[PDB]
Amino acid sequence: MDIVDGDQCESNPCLNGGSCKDDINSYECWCPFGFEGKNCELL
Ligand SMILES: *[C@@H]1O[C@H](CO)[C@@H](O)[C@H](O[C@H]2OC[C@@H](O)[C@H](O[C@H]3OC[C@@H](O)[C@H](O)[C@H]3O)[C@H]2O)[C@H]1O
Ligand SMILES: [Ca+2]
Ligand SMILES: [Ca+2]
Repeated sequence: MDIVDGDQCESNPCLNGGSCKDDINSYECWCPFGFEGKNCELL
């Protein structure tokens, strides 16, 4: 039996060609050129 934090990136929360890196109980988005915001939502 194990405890797993889970992959919070499996829902693809990073938008607009952004890249998702899983973290602990969270994720970070690496945004492409021309996009910003926590989910790369902002032009
Ligand atoms: C999968 O996709 C949905 C929308 O399509 C996201 O909202 C889900 O992320 C949510 O659920 C898991 C939480 O870990 C996540 O919030 C944490 O990670 C991002 C940080 O910006 C935030 O401060 C932190 O609480 C939440 O956004 C995603 O799993
Ligand atoms: Ca995780
Ligand atoms: Ca889009």
